[PDB]
Amino acid sequence: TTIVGVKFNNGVVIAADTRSTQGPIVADKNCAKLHRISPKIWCAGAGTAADTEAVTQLIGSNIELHSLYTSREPRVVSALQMLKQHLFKYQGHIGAYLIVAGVDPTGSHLFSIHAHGSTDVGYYLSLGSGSLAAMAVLESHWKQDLTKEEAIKLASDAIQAGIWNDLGSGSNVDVCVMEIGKDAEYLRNYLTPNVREEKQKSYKFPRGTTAVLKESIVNICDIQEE
Amino acid sequence: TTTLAFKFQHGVIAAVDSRASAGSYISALRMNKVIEINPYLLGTMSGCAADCQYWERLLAKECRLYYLRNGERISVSAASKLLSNMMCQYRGMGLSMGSMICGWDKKGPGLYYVDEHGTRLSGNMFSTGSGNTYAYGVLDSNYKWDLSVEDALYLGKRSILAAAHRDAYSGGSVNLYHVTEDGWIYHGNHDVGELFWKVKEEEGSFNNVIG
Amino acid sequence: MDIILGIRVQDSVILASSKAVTRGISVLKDSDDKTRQLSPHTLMSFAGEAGDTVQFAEYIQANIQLYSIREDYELSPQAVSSFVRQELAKSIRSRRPYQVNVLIGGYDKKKNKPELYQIDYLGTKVELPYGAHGYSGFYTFSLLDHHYRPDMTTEEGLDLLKLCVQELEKRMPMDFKGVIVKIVDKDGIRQVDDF
Amino acid sequence: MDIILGIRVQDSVILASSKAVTRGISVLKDSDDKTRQLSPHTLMSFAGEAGDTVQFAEYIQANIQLYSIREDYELSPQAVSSFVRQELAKSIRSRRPYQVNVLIGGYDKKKNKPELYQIDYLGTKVELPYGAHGYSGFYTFSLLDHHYRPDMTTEEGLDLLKLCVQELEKRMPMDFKGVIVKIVDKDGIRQVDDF
Amino acid sequence: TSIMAVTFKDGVILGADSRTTTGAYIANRVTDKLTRVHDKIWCCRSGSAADTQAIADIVQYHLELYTSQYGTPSTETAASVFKELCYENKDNLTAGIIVAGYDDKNKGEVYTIPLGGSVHKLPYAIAGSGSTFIYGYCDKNFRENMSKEETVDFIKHSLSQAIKWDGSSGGVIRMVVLTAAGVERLIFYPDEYEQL
Amino acid sequence: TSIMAVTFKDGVILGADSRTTTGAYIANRVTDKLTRVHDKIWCCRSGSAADTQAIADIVQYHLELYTSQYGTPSTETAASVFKELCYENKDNLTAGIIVAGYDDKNKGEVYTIPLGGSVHKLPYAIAGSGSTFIYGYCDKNFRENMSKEETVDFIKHSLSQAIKWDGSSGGVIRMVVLTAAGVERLIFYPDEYEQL
Amino acid sequence: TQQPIVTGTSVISMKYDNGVIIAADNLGSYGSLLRFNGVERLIPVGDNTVVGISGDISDMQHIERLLKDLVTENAYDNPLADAEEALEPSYIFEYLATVMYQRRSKMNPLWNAIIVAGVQSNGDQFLRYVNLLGVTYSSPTLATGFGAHMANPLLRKVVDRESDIPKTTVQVAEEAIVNAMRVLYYRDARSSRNFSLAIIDKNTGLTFKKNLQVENMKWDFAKDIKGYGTQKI
Amino acid sequence: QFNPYGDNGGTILGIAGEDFAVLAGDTRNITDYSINSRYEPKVFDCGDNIVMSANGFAADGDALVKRFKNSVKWYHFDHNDKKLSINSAARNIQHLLYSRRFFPYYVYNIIAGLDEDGKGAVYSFDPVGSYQREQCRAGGAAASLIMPFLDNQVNFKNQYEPGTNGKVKKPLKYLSVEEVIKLVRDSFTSATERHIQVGDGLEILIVTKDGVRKEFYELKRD
Amino acid sequence: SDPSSINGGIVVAMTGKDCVAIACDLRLGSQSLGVSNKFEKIFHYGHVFLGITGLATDVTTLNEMFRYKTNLYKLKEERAIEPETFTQLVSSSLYERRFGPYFVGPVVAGINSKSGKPFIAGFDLIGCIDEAKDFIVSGTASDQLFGMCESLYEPNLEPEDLFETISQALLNAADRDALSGWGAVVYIIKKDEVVKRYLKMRQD
Ligand SMILES: *[C@@](C)(CO)[C@](*)(O)[C@H](Cc1ccccc1)NC(=O)[C@H](Cc1c[nH]c2ccccc12)NC(=O)[C@@H](C)NC(=O)CN1CCOCC1
Ligand SMILES: [Mg+2]
Ligand SMILES: [Mg+2]
Ligand SMILES: [Mg+2]
Ligand SMILES: [Mg+2]
Repeated sequence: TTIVGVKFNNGVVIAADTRSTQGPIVADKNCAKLHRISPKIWCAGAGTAADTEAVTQLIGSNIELHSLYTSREPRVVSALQMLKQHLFKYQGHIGAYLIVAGVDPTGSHLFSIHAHGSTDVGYYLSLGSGSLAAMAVLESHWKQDLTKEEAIKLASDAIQAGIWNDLGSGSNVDVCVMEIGKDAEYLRNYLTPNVREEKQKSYKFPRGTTAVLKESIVNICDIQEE
Repeated sequence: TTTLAFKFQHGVIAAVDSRASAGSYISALRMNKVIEINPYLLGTMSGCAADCQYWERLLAKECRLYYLRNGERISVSAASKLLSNMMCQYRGMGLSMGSMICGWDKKGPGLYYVDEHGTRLSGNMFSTGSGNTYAYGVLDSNYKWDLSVEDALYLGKRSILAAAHRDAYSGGSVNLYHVTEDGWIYHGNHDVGELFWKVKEEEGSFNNVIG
Repeated sequence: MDIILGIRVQDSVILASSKAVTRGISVLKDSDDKTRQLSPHTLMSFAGEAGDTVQFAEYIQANIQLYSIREDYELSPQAVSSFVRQELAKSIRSRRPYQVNVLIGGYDKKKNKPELYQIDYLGTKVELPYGAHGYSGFYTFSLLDHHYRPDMTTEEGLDLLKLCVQELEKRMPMDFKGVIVKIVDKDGIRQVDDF
Repeated sequence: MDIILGIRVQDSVILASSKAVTRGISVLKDSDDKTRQLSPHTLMSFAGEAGDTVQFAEYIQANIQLYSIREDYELSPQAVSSFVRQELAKSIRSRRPYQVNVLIGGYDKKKNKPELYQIDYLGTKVELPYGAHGYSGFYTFSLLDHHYRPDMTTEEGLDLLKLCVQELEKRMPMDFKGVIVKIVDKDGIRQVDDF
Repeated sequence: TSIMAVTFKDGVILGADSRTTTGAYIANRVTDKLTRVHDKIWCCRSGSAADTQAIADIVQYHLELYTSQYGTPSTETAASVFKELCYENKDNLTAGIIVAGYDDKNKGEVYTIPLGGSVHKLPYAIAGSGSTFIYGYCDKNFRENMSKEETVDFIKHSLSQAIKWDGSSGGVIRMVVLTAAGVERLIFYPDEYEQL
Repeated sequence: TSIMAVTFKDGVILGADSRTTTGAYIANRVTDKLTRVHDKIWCCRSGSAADTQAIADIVQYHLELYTSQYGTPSTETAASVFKELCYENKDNLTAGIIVAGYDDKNKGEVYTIPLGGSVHKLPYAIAGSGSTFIYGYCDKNFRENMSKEETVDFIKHSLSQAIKWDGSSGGVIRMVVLTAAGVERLIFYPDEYEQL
Repeated sequence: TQQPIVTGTSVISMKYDNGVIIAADNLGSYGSLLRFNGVERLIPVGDNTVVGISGDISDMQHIERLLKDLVTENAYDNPLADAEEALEPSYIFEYLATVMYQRRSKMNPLWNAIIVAGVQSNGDQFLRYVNLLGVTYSSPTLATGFGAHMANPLLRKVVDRESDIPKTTVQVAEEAIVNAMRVLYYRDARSSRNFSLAIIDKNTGLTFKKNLQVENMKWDFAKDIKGYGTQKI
Repeated sequence: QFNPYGDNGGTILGIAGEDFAVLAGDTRNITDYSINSRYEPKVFDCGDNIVMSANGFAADGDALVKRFKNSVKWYHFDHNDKKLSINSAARNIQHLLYSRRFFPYYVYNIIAGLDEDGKGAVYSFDPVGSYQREQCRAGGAAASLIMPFLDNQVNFKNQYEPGTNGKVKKPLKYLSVEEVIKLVRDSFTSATERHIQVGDGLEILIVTKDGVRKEFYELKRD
Repeated sequence: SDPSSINGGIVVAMTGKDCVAIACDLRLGSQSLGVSNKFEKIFHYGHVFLGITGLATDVTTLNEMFRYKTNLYKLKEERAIEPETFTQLVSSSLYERRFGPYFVGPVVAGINSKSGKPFIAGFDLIGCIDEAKDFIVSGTASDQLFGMCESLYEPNLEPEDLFETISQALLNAADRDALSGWGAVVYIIKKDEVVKRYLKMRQD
């Protein structure tokens, strides 16, 4: 995984690659690492894929119920606190490393959170196996008072660094922009720099090529009338 | 692997499978697990492919030198012992090699089992490898000294098939050999996929399997 | 314990089980019956760690017998085998699992068919024409693959079983002191006293 | 390998040795002769780790045969046993020791007495009326303690040996495939072909 | 990590570096290791970030609840709550905490709580991996009843050396001044403190 | 152990504590860790006493033989012989040695040879378990071209703190002054240095 | 078999149109202790090669001496030692690579990662890596340790492939190297502000720059960062 | 503890034609999750119309190739500039590998060329020296991905002739060089997609009676 | 020892044009020993198909468990469960055993009865969903299947063409795995007809 988070003038942006691995094998070439906790609070996850989803959905569920109870829009600090206390309780056995970002009535926020329950504040952050490749880009090009368009560029450039230079990262770039006073825009496959070239040959077989022993109709319908 | 070899009235049969493994991955479908040391000597292979090839090809070097010095073909007893003595020098060093030395000499047909420990056993029938237990079942119930060459070739062929079926690390193909006093005779490469279905129909066996 | 075999023929199921019991370096008994009747037409043989085998078998027996009395009805071999599998699958994730492998031979009176189920200690169930646990299959399955037909008589099943035991007695290092053979058919369960 | 027994009677030494050889889970051979003639009136049986046994035995055989040719004279059983012990005591502190236990049965033509020596892989030598290696003694020594006399005939020695093998066959878990018996007396070495 | 707390005439000052490492990688170079548990009771954290954050959050909860019932808690009381957590959960924690606060009655006080869960009240305290390199400097240069400007210079020079020698320490020097006047945050960048 | 060597205007001074421990037991409280390998080339030893003694004895042999053939060896040459032993036998040694000597041409020179067998020429050097506590103090207080009396005070104060904080260090402070004038041995007892 | 004691961190390098650049900081670490602050880890061999070394410093000093002795030995009975038969970067590299692989094969390695940077007789750029395992590879950009993870990504934005080398000037390449060294100072816990840089050009020869410092650093944004989540003051 | 071995990734592929042979390999060199080089040649022309590639641990692979190239040189010196046949080279390599039976060259080795009858030949080795002549062989990181594809598309395994329904197999018609290169490129394109260590570039060496020819193709760089 | 490779087995699923396909081998073993050639690893709950690889006791256990849960779903909802919903149920059920997991590699396949859209999904043993457009693989020959599927697959295949592609992907992957084979089954699924074919393969 490569994931990043970048703050800007009137909000915050997060981004991620789309590769998932089973050791050296690529299980999914277009994975979705940008998760929704609430409408305007999104998180990106690295580490154990099931843990990042499960913990994200759990806190997102409890945040929705909290928002309903309090008649207020959810805050990023609430998601942060609920996440770290949950992760801390399991002493790092839930391998979820997340970048949490969002906008709320308090303003725009950006946090990182580790599997053991430690949280961190920043203007720019990166997590995952390609975090060093991405952070090199962020440290080179980040500045104070970024615009929305500059921040999306910086974010996707940071993810690309991971894609090209880290073997654990690849395929496409996902982005989510959370600006104050606006709906959050989720840009699935914002970049597509790794399309497979046409194959030299078609491997469509002649019908009847495969040897068969028995055929039978499978009854999927329910028990019938009459 | 599965290998077998047995003495009988008209010489000795030697049959082997052809599979090679790298854990669960089948690295080779068609490997030669027999070595033609000379026109009257064969060598089966089981264990580390590298060890089996190196040491039995080195055995062939030493058997050829015997012929040049003494002007006479080496015995099966002496050949098997040279090999077992090689194993005893690298005793404990981690070699993995189980082999049968099949041949015909002055005493008639000869068959010796040799392994990495330096063991050397004379006998009428042997079977080595991960699938040897399956092969022994067929051999023990059907073996006779009074076998015809045609029936004997089939027995060794059928015994490997039995093992190839049940043993996960045995299969691919069957290689047959028949050793006579005029020398050994290769009796072909038999794909197990095709052989299984053929045997099932003709013999009526493997009723449990659907085909 | 060591060797348990099973074979399903035309009209019956035949279970063969070793007689030996060993403590340390000494064979304590050479006439042990590694089986329990679960119901009049269902027999279960077993093999595994010392103590666990009998405790598990008797626990299953008590549950099936309780069911029989409650409903005044015999459970099908399939139903019994599923109950046993669940108990083992439940057991494998326990604090201390029961280390027992079983063969369940039964005659289904409804379908008029013999049935053989092989279940290992993990709860891995398979219906088979012939089966075995441990190393027993390594020696015997090649013979069974060759000689087995589904239309075999009980007498032919016993002869094929003798050939399997003879092969085991030739190629196994361990002396298992012969086998007790039992037949399960429409008339119930009986023991072959000469084998 | 597994079981090797020895008994010294009035006018001979009798050595019994198992016939089984096992690789992995399979018994490769059931007619193996675990013995070597060192000289016309001296026999050595052996048991231990695979390969080492035969290599050691044949190495000893070659040395004694070399001595016989050089001096045109047969070494006494006592002298041979001492040579063997030294080779094993030398071996135990080597880089890779030879893991072999032996029984040396011989007839001393000078003293006109049979002699049995038991030597383990450490080089522990003892002269005995009857001996064994490994677990064999655990089962058999109680019978030998009870039934053994020093004035026994060769036929009585064989009958007491049959009783020892029968006890082993009853109480040992391992099937050793019977024994090859050999007798050492004034006339030399001979094998009992029916046992 | 390099952390310290020093008492002086008008109150107390906490100081810390800003580096957080995951091995040799600097995960965060602008960390805030000075954390507030009450208006004028702060702590410096060392050890496991997860553990020290979890603790400080719990302590902040206890002192918020204390204040609601019994009024403003003492610095000694805050140190006791830290201790009670660190001591009773010593088998599952790796936390080295310095507690510092200002009362009007007791003025500036400093408590250190090392790994075991013991408590030690001191004039000044140092902790973290980088503290080892400045035991000699701090002992020689510390005086009681220093001025604010003297104390800031003392902390600045001390942490400057800790950062210089310790790889686990670095970044900026953060400070928090606790007096009757209020709470003042300070920051000193590399170009300032490196040339000392 | 706490050892150091410092160059100054007129030459070089070596300094060391006198404590030798076997765990927490003080096997020797009046050890001489300043050892002579040549007339005006001395070394400070840290690590395994057996190893550092064996090495220094061999070096003394090499330099005695060097002198017989090629005349007075340089301090750099002595450090090279130490290095060659420490580097080539690094798998079987635990020796941290500071080499210090005086020439008329090169004046006072200091070479440190840590665990690996690397060599580092320095203005001053510190080593031993107690050195960790005075990295900050020594860096702040060291100046080049100090006077003899200033340098003695610098070493005295430095080792005083190392002894104060390190349990493995203690006893008396021994010093050796290497100048054109000759070789002067100094000694300072606890009652003197503890009150600094 | 050993363990490294006093260590040197990343060495970074890249090719440009007329030559190569190589750089490395001047630190000798003793675990987490930043023990030695004046260590040169770039070692010139003649006027056409620079060897940059990371890892164990005692082993570095050993290699430094092998190279010094290599120059001495090449001059023996060689009238063209300062001309046609002078040492080439490819000669020096293969020597080291032979030594490194032999040492690992005796299970007594030189615990280093080495980059040999230089310019050949025919003006061709030379840049190749070798480590304690005897593993060798070449690329337009090369870096050791942390530099591999952080510097290469930045340097590959300038020279992503072979065809980008003629398009890259020395001013652009030096700028990229210097920026990379700054990034490593931000993010490598075993790095230092002070570093050395060497340029080997086919026209202007060897330029060796010492006592360089990382400058134009961004820290001001730290003042706004407060707490680890919920803290406002 | 010091670990003398490492894994530099990569994948190689050898296919034997009727009168030609190809040996292909990706140009990516890696350690763990980092890329060392996007173009580091792995397949070499060793002389005498033989091509070779040692995949696995690069240091051991470079040493073996270097030794074999040297073995060819000394074969000419010692035997009157005689051409080293592919079968003789294979046997020579077995002995080079078994030299280190107790400290192996951690590489999967393949060589390709022409036999003495002019037909295409590929030989495959394991790290300790077992070798064998084959028609088709993939070695390295993505060997398990590619080999099944080659069993299907080169030896027509599990393929039968329509209408017969499993009774008659697909006949084993030979493949042209142009057809083989398509299978090679598709193999590496597919392997690059699902294996993280494979990519960057593909270098193919084709061997005919005319000599050794090279072809290079780009691959995905992620 | 490794629970995911004791019994062996493989499952693969593919999408086509208005159709899906799912296939499995029939082997069940105890490491090297082959025990059964009739151990089907594909189950269906209404029109949703589930293939499970890994430890056979957990395969059997999970089938019985999802049969249980889908039968109750249907009684309460008064309709059959859909693939997208079932996928989430599998994920939920697996993650509730996060620290004592079922050693399995499930694969969902089916067509939404309302939208008509083909659907496949795969999971790890702990519940992470892999919703792919093209294909999903699972088992001891997963590496082999990835290579075959990635090279043979092309989008928008017709049912009778998709059959050949998935069959050859499975067959040739299984022939390079010692722990897979001994027969094979392929399900071809359309919106209102499902065909099941047993393949002829080598029995070694
Ligand atoms: C069964 C298949 C049991 O695995 C046989 O014994 C077989 C024997 C054999 C195979 C080929 C030639 C001669 C004899 N054994 C193997 O194939 C053997 C099994 C194996 C694997 N690691 C082992 C370690 C110790 C003992 C046995 C081991 N496999 C191999 O030797 C592997 C490593 N060799 C190859 O795969 C070699 N070939 C790969 C394809 O390219 C040509 C070389
Ligand atoms: Mg098989
Ligand atoms: Mg004894
Ligand atoms: Mg002290
Ligand atoms: Mg990449």
